[PDB]
Amino acid sequence: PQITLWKRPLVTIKIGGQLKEALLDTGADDTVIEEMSLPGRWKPKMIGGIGGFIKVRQYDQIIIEIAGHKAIGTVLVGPTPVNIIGRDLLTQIGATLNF
Amino acid sequence: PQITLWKRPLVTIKIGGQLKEALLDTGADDTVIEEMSLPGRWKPKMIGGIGGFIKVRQYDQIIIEIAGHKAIGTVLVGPTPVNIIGRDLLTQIGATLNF
Ligand SMILES: COc1ccc(S(=O)(=O)N(C[C@H]2CCC(=O)N2)C[C@@H](O)[C@H](Cc2ccccc2)NC(=O)O[C@@H]2C[C@@H]3CCO[C@@H]3C2)cc1
Ligand SMILES: [Cl-]
Ligand SMILES: [Cl-]
Ligand code: NA
Repeated sequence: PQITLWKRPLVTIKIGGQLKEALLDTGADDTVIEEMSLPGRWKPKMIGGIGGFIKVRQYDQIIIEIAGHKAIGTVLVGPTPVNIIGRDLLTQIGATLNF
Repeated sequence: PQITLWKRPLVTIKIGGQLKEALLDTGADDTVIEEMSLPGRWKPKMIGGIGGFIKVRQYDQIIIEIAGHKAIGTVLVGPTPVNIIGRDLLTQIGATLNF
């Protein structure tokens, strides 16, 4: 698809067996999801942006289905105000910005 | 152009006759620039990012070039870690997300 940007580019994702709504975000290095359980090992991380930093749990090699496309990558889990699909997974589905 | 996302989608902008670097950010509703001087009056705005809410100065109808494309519109000035071009101005330069 071609997604215009008149509105927030929200898509449905499946992660950890759960459906969630998430923002396709070229300005995010990594994927950041609201509190949820994920399997396997993790390590703490601090990520920052407008308003400062939050503490997240970094899970690697997590499978996500993004608007019908499967991808594997890093997911950060923490108190994010919106679920964000970042560049680490956008690349895997071949997403580009065009103008 | 067609911009892949393996690295940050940074472009050159021109505002106030000055060249600056900015991030093309589909996850940003608004355009937010680091502290600079702009003409005219400003109005207050609060925006909420990953770490919480901040106060910014809103300047309207500002001429800005983005990657060689002219836009005219609202610019928020405040303590952002990086200059971000949000959907307000991405729509003006005809940007879309594609996969
Ligand atoms: C390491 O991975 C990440 C680190 C930080 C972020 S972020 O959410 O802080 N952010 C990074 C951007 C902003 C600074 C920078 O260098 N890159 C992703 C953004 O797209 C973010 C994504 C976002 C975070 C929180 C709420 C809504 C969207 N949007 C955002 O801050 O937009 C600002 C806030 C206002 C709300 C929406 O638009 C308005 C303008 C995401 C993943
Ligand atoms: Cl960060
Ligand atoms: Cl590619
Ligand atoms: Na893992």
